[PDB]
Amino acid sequence: ADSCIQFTRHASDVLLNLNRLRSRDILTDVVIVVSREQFRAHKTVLMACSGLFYSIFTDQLKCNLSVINLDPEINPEGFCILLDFMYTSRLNLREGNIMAVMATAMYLQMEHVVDTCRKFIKASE
Amino acid sequence: ADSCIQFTRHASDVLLNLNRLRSRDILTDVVIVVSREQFRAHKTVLMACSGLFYSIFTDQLKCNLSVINLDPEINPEGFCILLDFMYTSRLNLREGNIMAVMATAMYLQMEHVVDTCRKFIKASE
Amino acid sequence: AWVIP
Amino acid sequence: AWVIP
Ligand SMILES: CCNc1c(C)c(=O)n(C)c2ccc(Nc3ccnc(Cl)c3C#N)cc12
Ligand SMILES: CCNc1c(C)c(=O)n(C)c2ccc(Nc3ccnc(Cl)c3C#N)cc12
Ligand SMILES: [Cl-]
Ligand SMILES: [Cl-]
Repeated sequence: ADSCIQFTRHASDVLLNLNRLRSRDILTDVVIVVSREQFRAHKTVLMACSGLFYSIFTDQLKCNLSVINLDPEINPEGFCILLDFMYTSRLNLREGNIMAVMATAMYLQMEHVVDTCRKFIKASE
Repeated sequence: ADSCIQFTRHASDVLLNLNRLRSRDILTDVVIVVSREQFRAHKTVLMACSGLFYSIFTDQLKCNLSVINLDPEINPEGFCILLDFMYTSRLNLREGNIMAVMATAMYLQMEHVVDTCRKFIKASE
Repeated sequence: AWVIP
Repeated sequence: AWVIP
């Protein structure tokens, strides 16, 4: 209906609680493996944030996997930074990690992150 | 880190995608039964929005149930309105549904919704 | 909070 | 969008 009222902080409060569930390992249903590192997460949050995970978990066979192995070129710290961004809206972008974050965001199909990485790199040229 | 940048629309965009997954029945993992009506949802979104579902799905036995039956006094339309609010931040509050929405929000432990229902009722007294 | 969206 | 939170 068009007569709805809206609670401004709702989406942010939901994301905060999803991050609290992730921190406590509650109802996490997939482990993402990035070389030697493992990251537990919720498939729905991954799909909601990434074109790659949206494609993976809508596949009729991959939707049922409990472990997903990423390409060995993917940097675990870059993945960790992006996983934290998925669950908090905050991206820890630094001179020392920007190339890895951008490469990981291109692989994960997270265009908005790729765009801000490109802008930050271009400003330092 | 304290040097993060933030994408303002991220939380809202995540919630929009969770609602699209719900509409398409993708990765839904529980059916909530409210008298004769059934509602498919994601357990993590329910927990992130409701004190009752947070308690239910953190219980070591109930976390594994695929069906949850609500109290027979709960109005299905009231539940539907609140489930839509969980997934969109929009509450379809109307003169004809406010008492049922408020009763359902009290049962679901959604205080912010209870508070706005009380304010709207008080304004019409 | 609440607003008219 | 991006901002300093
Ligand atoms: C199909 C477009 N790829 C994406 C790109 C290219 C992208 O940059 N981002 C950030 C994205 C985020 C979420 C999603 N996920 C969804 C997009 C559309 N619809 C649904 Cl249900 C989901 C989910 N879950 C996709 C992308
Ligand atoms: C414990 C406080 N009850 C709640 C009340 C009374 C309430 O009014 N609301 C809206 C709520 C929303 C989410 C949640 N869910 C969480 C609250 C705190 N921590 C986590 Cl991990 C979750 C999740 N998932 C609880 C409540
Ligand atoms: Cl597997
Ligand atoms: Cl069951």
